[PDB]
Amino acid sequence: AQIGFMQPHDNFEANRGGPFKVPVVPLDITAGEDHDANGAIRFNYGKQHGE
Amino acid sequence: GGGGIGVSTGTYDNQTTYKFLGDGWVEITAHASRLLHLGMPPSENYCRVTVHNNQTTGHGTKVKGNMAYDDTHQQIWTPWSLVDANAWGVWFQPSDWQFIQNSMESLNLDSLSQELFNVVVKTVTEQQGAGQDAIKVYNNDLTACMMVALDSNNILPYTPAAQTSETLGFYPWKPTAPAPYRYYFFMPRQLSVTSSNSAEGTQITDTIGEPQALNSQFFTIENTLPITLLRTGDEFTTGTYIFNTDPLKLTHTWQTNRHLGMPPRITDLPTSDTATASLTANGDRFGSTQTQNVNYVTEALRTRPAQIGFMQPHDNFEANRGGPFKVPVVPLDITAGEDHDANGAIRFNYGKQHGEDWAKQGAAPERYTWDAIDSAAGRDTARCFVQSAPISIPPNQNQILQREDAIAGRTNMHYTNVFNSYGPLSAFPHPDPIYPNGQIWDKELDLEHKPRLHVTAPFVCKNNPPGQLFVRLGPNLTDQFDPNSTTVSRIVTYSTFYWKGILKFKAKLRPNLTWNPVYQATTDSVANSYMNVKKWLPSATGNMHSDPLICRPVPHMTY
Amino acid sequence: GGGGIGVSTGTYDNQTTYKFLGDGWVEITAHASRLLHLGMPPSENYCRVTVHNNQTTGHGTKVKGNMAYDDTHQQIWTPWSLVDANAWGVWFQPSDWQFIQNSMESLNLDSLSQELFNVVVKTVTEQQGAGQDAIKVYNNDLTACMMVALDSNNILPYTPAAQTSETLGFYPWKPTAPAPYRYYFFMPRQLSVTSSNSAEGTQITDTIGEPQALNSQFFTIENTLPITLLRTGDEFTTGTYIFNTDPLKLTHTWQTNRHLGMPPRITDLPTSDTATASLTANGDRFGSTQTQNVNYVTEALRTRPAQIGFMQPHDNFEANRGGPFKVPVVPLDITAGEDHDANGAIRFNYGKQHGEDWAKQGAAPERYTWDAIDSAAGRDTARCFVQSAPISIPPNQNQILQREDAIAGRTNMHYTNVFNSYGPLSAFPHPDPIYPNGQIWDKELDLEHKPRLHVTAPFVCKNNPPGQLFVRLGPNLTDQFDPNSTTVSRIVTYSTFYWKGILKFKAKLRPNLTWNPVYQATTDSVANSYMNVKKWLPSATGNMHSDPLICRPVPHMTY
Amino acid sequence: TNRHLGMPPRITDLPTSDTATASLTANGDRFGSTQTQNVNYVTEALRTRP
Amino acid sequence: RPNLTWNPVYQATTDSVANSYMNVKKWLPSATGNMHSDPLICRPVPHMTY
Amino acid sequence: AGRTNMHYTNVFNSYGPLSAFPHPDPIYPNGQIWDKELDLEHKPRLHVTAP
Amino acid sequence: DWAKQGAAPERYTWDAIDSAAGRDTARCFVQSAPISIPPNQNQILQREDAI
Repeated sequence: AQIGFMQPHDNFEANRGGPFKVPVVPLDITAGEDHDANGAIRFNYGKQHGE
Repeated sequence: GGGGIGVSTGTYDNQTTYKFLGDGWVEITAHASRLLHLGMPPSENYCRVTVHNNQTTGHGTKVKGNMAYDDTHQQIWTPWSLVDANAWGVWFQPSDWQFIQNSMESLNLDSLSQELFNVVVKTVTEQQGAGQDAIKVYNNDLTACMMVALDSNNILPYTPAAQTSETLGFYPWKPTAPAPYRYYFFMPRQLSVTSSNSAEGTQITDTIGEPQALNSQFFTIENTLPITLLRTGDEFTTGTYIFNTDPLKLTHTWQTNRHLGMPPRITDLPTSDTATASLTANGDRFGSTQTQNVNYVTEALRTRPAQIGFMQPHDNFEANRGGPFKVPVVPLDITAGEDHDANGAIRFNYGKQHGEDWAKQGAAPERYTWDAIDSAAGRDTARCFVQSAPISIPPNQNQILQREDAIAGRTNMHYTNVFNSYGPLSAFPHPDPIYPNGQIWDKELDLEHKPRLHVTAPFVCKNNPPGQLFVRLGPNLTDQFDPNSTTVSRIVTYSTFYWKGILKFKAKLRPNLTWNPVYQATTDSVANSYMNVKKWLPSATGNMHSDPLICRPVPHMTY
Repeated sequence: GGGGIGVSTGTYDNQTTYKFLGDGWVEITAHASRLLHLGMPPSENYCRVTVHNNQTTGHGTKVKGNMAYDDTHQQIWTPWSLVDANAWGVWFQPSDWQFIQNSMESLNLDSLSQELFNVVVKTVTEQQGAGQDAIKVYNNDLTACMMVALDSNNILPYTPAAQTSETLGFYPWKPTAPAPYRYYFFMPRQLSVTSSNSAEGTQITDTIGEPQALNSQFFTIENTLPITLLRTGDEFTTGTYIFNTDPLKLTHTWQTNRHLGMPPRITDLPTSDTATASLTANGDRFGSTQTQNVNYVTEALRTRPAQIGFMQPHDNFEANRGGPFKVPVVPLDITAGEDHDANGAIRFNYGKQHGEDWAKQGAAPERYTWDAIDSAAGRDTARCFVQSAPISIPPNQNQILQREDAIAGRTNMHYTNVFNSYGPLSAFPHPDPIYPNGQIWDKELDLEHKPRLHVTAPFVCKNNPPGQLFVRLGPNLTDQFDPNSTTVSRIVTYSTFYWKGILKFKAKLRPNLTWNPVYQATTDSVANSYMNVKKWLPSATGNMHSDPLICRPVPHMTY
Repeated sequence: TNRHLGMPPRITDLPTSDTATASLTANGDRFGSTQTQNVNYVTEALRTRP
Repeated sequence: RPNLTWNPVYQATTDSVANSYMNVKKWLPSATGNMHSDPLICRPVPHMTY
Repeated sequence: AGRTNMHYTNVFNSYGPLSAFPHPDPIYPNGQIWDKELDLEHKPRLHVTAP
Repeated sequence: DWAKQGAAPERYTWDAIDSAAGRDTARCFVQSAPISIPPNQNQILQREDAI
């Protein structure tokens, strides 16, 4: 079988509600360090939450 | 006592009953009864028939670019006819559909039973009067029979008549006819791909093949099915079929990926009713995105649980041993861009029996385009775009791919044509039930990997579909008969009979939790309005017409 | 309740069912239902009718050498007609036959039952219109009857319709007709033997005699059988007949006398794949022969357990009080020499009802030559020879008798024509079942010494055959009737009715013990191939044709 | 294939000879459903399939 | 398998034709005992999808 | 389409019947533990934001 | 085949017996919406076109 798969990036689809980036299954960025391709998550938080 | 020519073998019931069981559950029993007509087949033979549109002119397939006009196929033509009740308009009044759409959250199939009764066979005789005007005489043939076959095991190719608009009529007081039964037969079909700009020296390959041993299946009703013979006192019953199917939502979803989850916090409330609130600067704002190149969070870049709707290739034509065909498309919201082919809007063609206006003249059928009621899962293609990683906001022209861009140097080809965004994260609603003209249920393809849904019907039977019901008139033979001759002489004969059927449903009344009033399906008195009641009322001369009614008027919350 | 003109008295079932009982045993129930037609006899009398072909020219029997054209006989012509279901093509689809031939080692008859139902009698009336064109009017005669007689005791001469190709049609959706019943009546028949070289002064004795007291038997249906009268609400059943018969092998034998027993030992194995091994010199080799004059053993001279196949006289014409007839021949492999008459290949002639191509034009029937599937028991006549004892190897011309030698000074006469090698050691397989056109079962001759087999059918009934089923329309009389007059005036009348029958079989699935794959009966897509599927499929206009299918594709080991 | 699914279109008449090819009701007049709305006709290639 | 068709069905069979892929000589030993086994067709009989 | 930085890998979707991949990784401290399922007839195989 | 000589292995290409689900690629094409029949060269994408 196929382990992992290619994913469109950075895909922006639009509906009656405006443009949005299509989410991406988080996967290994490998050696090429491809984040958007493999869906690395970048989150932003304050001191209450561990800043 | 038990039988005779002068007693009726069944009752005419076309009324729809509502049984309210409690806890909001509704048993809906739809009775439908129709006067059915039958006539002798043009031939008593099984015929293996080819259609080939190599006309070199007009719409023919030897003209460059007409690939999508291909009708080429081959079929087994049978003397048998098909009684097919599967459409919504058979089973409900326009008001019944309204009451279910407004008051019910969900709907599901329960059971089906069918009957044939009061068979009448007549023969036609010429009678010669003065003035060289022959009048027809109509005589009961009391001993004549009608042949009836039910396929319970679904041995025969499954052949829904709703897709050709051949189902029983939608008007209970109008006589109707069964459809002549036919099924595809494998034929090799090869057709080249050309455009109207193709070179003049180009030769189009348009070819059909000979029957193939590995693919050839010829079935006959007589060898595969038990056949009942109905004389005028005889009656036929299919028994009761039990549906095993998934319930159908009578509500639609409005939420897109922009509408999922926690909205961002507004800094302050608006100052006036015309004012617009602001958010914490995107550089300072909490949240998560899957684009790391930029250090900010925006409503468009926020990570969402999943993908609502997906992009679909259009208009995709794939070819096999059987010729070119357009790949079907999941019906979805055409949105604001009014993208039909992209989102798979269905356009169906039908006649007066099925709700075309009777006052309308000409051979042209009534045409209607059904757009999905769902406003969540569609895709506006002009507003879609793709950017390169690492994401650069704003992108330059080389860093973005947008619909005006030409694929393979073809002006009107855009990546959105070949782009398939379907994946593990895609989530969308089921196809919408279409009234009157839509197919209620459908057979499941027999393959190891089955599709998630069918485009053409809301309900798919989990094991075996209801059996198809076949009828024909037998040969009525004259005194001159040679069994070794090819040409039979037979008496002119036709029959009429009554079909009744009973279709049961499980419905559940909808909850009302909103403050604001809800969108409902209503008729109006406004002139030229689509919902003007004059359309659902008879005319002066009795002309009827029934137009598609909205379904799923009430929204529900996706998440 | 129990009867009436408006109810059906039976059901149409023509489907074939397979019941797998376990341990490889299969119950095969073949249902067959056919719309049957009947019409008034040309005469209501029993007629004693003579055919005499003394035409002096053409094919007549007063021409020298035309002895084998003799049709001369005498028959009782009866007003009754015969419903005869005995042929293979009545009971099976071409695919059913394939599945039995590929998957089954053996087959045997179990039971037979028959029914007649939905009798419809109509009268024809002339109706005079303008233009001197009379149109026919078709009216139900509700009180008219059809006469039905079953002979369970087999009093009447047994008259298989498969041999004249008069059985019911092979196509379930095509109307068919019963055969008019007739039986031979003893007449003296004397015909001289001449050749085309016979002297001009030669007088041919061609003579028929008067009825003979010792041999005369005239039977009538009415005096010998109970007769049921069927009106339109009446139904008729034969009950269930039970076959007592020997099973039939669905496999064929390849082993000749050269293939029996221990092969001789090879000295060494071959050196290469193209090499041929050698045996110990025949003078030194162990073994036994029945020729003592020579002191050596060869594969041809080895003593074998028995004789597989035997020589048969051909073409033998024996004469009795009833005229010349060709002696039948056990069907056997025509081998490589393609010797048909020697090995008894059967050539049968049939019409479109029975599987001639419907597209074919002309009065000429379809002709087919059936060769036995067995490759063991045949006899290549050109390769046969006889040598004198004490055996001299090599023989001179006087010590050997070979096929080119002329018997009685007649160039084309050879000893193989008159040579009968049948004896206590002869062993051969049973005649092969022929589909569709072959006869399934047959009556046993009533004589004290019975033949080992019949040529024309696989199954012979051990005690009594299934009863023959007779039908006729009675006289429909006008108002003018004189019982003392010879000329009756009667109403033009015909009937239609449905015949159904149920034929059960015991089959057993075949063992598979070989390494190599086995020969199977398969259709192919190759153009002009005999097995091309296009032959078993309908045409564009609905033309069908069914051609003989191979039987016994799988070999088994004789010894 | 997808061309072989469902109800075939009705032939106007049966073929005249075994070499003849039957015709269908003109695609502009023919009943059926497609997912391409820009054109007002139904063809075997454009028919909606399950 | 059930047999419901009128026409005969495609079967997997060996043949005697020279150079044919299904020629029995391939499934038989040679003079020196050489064997070879080649892929055999599977699924010769069709069934109806829909 | 003659766009220097656009590559087929941007629009390429290899997902198919043969694709096999693990579930999204639980993120501590900041990750969401559980999530509601979307109410739709065809549901996604996973959510990106929660295990 | 045992009679065969050399170190080269036996090679065989298995084609699926299924005649339903395949895809003839030269005969496949994509057209632009709104569909124009017949398309001009810019309104159709066919296999001879270069990506």
